Parts: sequence; structure tokens; C-alpha cells
Amino acid sequence: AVIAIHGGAGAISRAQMSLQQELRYIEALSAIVETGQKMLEAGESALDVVTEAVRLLEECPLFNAGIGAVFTRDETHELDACVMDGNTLKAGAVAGVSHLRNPVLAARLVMEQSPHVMMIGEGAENFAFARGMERVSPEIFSTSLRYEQLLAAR
Amino acid sequence: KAVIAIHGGAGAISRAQMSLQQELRYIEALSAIVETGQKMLEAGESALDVVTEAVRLLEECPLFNAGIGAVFTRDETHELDACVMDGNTLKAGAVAGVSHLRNPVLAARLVMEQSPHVMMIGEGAENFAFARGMERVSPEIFSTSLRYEQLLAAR
Amino acid sequence: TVGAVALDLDGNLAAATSTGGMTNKLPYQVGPTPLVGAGCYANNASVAVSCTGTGEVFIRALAAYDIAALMDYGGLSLAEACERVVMEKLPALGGSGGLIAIDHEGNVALPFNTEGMYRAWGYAGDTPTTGIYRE
Amino acid sequence: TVGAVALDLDGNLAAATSTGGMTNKLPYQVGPTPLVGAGCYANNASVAVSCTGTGEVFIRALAAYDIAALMDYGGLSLAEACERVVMEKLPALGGSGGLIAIDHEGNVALPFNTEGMYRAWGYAGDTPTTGIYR
Ligand SMILES: [Cl-]
Ligand SMILES: [Cl-]
Ligand code: NA
Ligand code: NA
Repeated sequence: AVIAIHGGAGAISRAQMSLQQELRYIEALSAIVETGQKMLEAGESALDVVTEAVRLLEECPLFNAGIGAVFTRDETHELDACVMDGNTLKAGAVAGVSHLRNPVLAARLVMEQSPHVMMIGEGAENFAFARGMERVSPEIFSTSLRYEQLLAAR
Repeated sequence: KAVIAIHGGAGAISRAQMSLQQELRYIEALSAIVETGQKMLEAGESALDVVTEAVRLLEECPLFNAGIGAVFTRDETHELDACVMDGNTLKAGAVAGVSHLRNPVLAARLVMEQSPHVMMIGEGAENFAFARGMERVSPEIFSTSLRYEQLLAAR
Repeated sequence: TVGAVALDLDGNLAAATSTGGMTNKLPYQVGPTPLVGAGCYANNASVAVSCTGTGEVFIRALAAYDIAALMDYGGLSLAEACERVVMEKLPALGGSGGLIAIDHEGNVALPFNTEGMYRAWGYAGDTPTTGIYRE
Repeated sequence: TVGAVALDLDGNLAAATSTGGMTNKLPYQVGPTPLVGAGCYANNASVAVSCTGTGEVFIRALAAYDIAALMDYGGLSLAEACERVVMEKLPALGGSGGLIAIDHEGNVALPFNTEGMYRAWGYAGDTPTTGIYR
């Protein structure tokens, strides 16, 4: 029984980073993987474990998902998530959502409470809201650092 | 060895429900579109242009649930989806949830050919297509009395 | 749902699929049609595929890419791959429908597990075949 | 993009992926994350996969499902499959990124072709490994 997590691949620069900066990411990754290991050891399901790990990575503002999502061309946030259960081969996915704090929880709702597999935008939001998931403003996802990366990319 | 295949959908096509005249309307549409594709292939047109035109014809054909003759949603609207893939470059283009584009497969090919993207959705896909000079339509043009009668039958 | 697959005189494969989805669908539901490897896939190295059927099962089963992978990696013939996917794996997930496929050798397949599939195919310079019901 | 894969004590596999996409993306452009077999795939018979990378290439290459098919049909090990996909096929299409994968046997892979991938893994009741760079 085993977990792996990621917080995204790309041009992460060593000559750009202090050890203290790096350790912020290392600490966040170890705390989330430890939560998952402890859940697995206690006999939680692979599905609950990957759901909670991705929820924590969403909450973690260091990673581009949920809180700390990158900015679009229009200085908005549009989020996507997916989950798949290897036991049932069921899957749920939301694409282009801006008013759901934890897209992975919405993705799991689609998997568990629908046959649809993939829902998009307002439809995905209305699906989740009709099942009591709370509506948020996309402003909660905003961080200074991702805003600086938007200004950098232009 | 050049060759084309087409489909117009799989389902509970009922023999006891259909007249020969009804069946021949489907046979005629399938043979005309497959023959256009064979003639294009034989003249040396690309697989990509061949499947693009065949799917455009199936869209225009109101017998088939794509483009004109699209089924109705719960809200008595039409939302259309399409994909095209080039086996040579492994490029693909796709549009999901579009209501104001006459030929979704041409919008899919626009994404493939005139963007670095694979898939666009909804108004974004439409705004992308309009900005590339694709004409806007009303989703009313997709409506057929037969698909409407099937919606009323389902509820 | 409608679709086309073709192999041209240059040995290129291509596939296309278009749909209005299921009658009475929720707005903003996305079936297999616009999803690479679900409703549509083409690769000069293997197969061009266009699917039509129970939408979700075609996504979960990635039916269009599974034909290709069964052939490319598994060494299945187009016929064996189409049988495996349409007649065994899709029903196993409660999926009904079919697909059309052409491989890089110009073999053609139009499998379906339903009562009918509106379909047609033809070699360039040959007469077309059409069908509705099971052959 | 963020992701998790896991094998539980019942031998079940699951995968999850979540993202805000590319900085400066067009709204209503769709990366691999919500596309089954592109950004996310799990099957008890093979592998659980969560991807992160140049989005279009992961879709065109169906990266997450390709790991599973290369293993299931091709007989490749998880390691061979991850090498083939991330180090050969993705670069061949000009795709950059990586993925995390666990197979039904509890083998784990975290391949990437980029300068870094924020990653961690651990066996239940063992100490976790973390990484950023190559
Ligand atoms: Cl017949
Ligand atoms: Cl490191
Ligand atoms: Na986050
Ligand atoms: Na039509």
C-alpha cells in the first residue's frame, strides 16, 4: 500500500530558489504525502486517499490547483479536476469551473452521483450546487505570486 | 488500398417500426456520402479532408443526430460536439457544447488547423470560430419535428 | 452521432465524429464525441476510429484509443480488436453502440453490439456497401 | 496541476488530478486534466496515473491511458512504460511534463522530462521521499 503526489512539472529553477524557499514546497509535499500514508495505513480507500491528497494540494497555495491557481489571459481562474476509481472504472471530471473551492470534490460528486463522467462550466457548477456544494468567488484562488507570473508571461 | 467508412449512429433501430421508404431515405443518404468520399479518395484528396466533408454531409443530413437534426436537450435546445484527428501529425481539434456553429466538425478542424489547442468549449469555442470568420447561426436551424417528437416521447 | 474514417492514397489515416448527444441530455454534459481516444482517434501507425454509443462507457473504456493500442501493442488484428472492444469490454461496462475503423493496411471494420448502426464503406474505385441492421 | 495516485490495503488503485491550467490560458481552452486517459486514469488491472504537462501533447498522446495500455497489452514494466511515454513519445511530439504512476503490484514511478516536478511518495508505515529537481 503506497501513495505518490505531484504539484506540477516545469522549468523550476535552482539558481532562482533559496533552500528556505525550496523547503516550503518540501514541507507541504511531505505533510500531504504523510496524511495519505496514515490514511492508507488506517485502511482508508485509494479513492478517499487520492481525493484528500488532491484536496490538500488544492488548499496549498504553493500549487496551481484550487488556492494558488494561475491566472487566465483575462486575470480570472478556470479550474479542472478528474478522479477515477480503478475498482469500478467510474470517473468524474469538471472542466472550466470558477465557483467551486475544491474541484476534485466536485469531480468526485460527478463520479458518485451521476453517469455523466465529465461536466463543464456552469453545468458542472449547477450540478454541484444542486447537491449542496458551496459556491465561492474565484477571487479566493488569487495569490500575489501567480499574479506576478501572469505579468511576467505577457 | 484507399477506403472510407461512415456511420450515422448505433441504437435500437426497430425493423417493425420502419417502412421500406423510411429505410431507403437512410440508405440513399449513406450511399451518396460514402460515394462522395470514395470519389474524393480516388481523385487523391487527403483522408483528413475526406472525413471532414463526409461528417459535414452527415451533419447537414437531417436524418442523423449531428448538426441539422440534432436531438433536443432537457431545455429543448441543441448543444453539439465534434472531433477530428489527423493520423499523420497526431494533431486533433474538438469543440464541445456549441449551439451557434452550423457545422461543428468544421469548427473542430478550425481548432486543429488555426490554433495550438486540441479542445475548446462553449462560448469560447464559438468566439474563437467567429474571430476566424465562421458564420454565427441560431440553434433553431438544427430543429426537426421528428427529434422534437422523440423528446416528447421520452418525458 | 455520426462519423467517418479514411485511408488515402498517401497511406494517411484520419477520423471525425460529430453529435448532438443523447435526447433530453443535461446542458453542459460532454459525451465521448469531442474527447480524443473516446469518440475519435487516428494514428498512421495503427487505426482511425469513430465511435457511436452509450456515451460514458466509451469514455471510461477509451474505446477509440483501445482499438489502436490493442493492435499496436497487443498485436491484435483489427477484427480481433473490434470484437474485444465492442462485443466484450463495452458490454462488460453496460455500454451499447459501435464504431467504424480502418487500419494502416486498409482493413475495415464496422462492429456494433446494438440492434442497428447506420453505416457504409467502400474501397476507392469499388462499389459501396450500406447497412442498417445486423449483417 | 497537482495529482495523487494510491494503492490501498484492499489492492484498489485510484488517481486524481486538479489544475488551474497554463498561466495566460484562453478561458474555455481544455488541458488534459479533466480528460479521462489524458491527465488521469486508474484500473485495478494495471495502473493509476496522474499527469502534468504541455496539455495538448498529453491529450493527443493520451498519456495516462498509454502507460496502462503499454503495460497491459505491451507487457512493459511500469518503469519501461513511463520511460517510453515521458522520455520518448512526449518529447517526440514536443510535449514537456511528467506523471506519477502506481501499478497493481505497488511499483511506483515519477518520471518527468522537465527541469523539475514537485513530487513525493511513500509506502504506508514507511518514511516518505520528496523531490523537486532531477
Ligand atoms: Cl441492413
Ligand atoms: Cl530534489
Ligand atoms: Na493550491
Ligand atoms: Na444531421
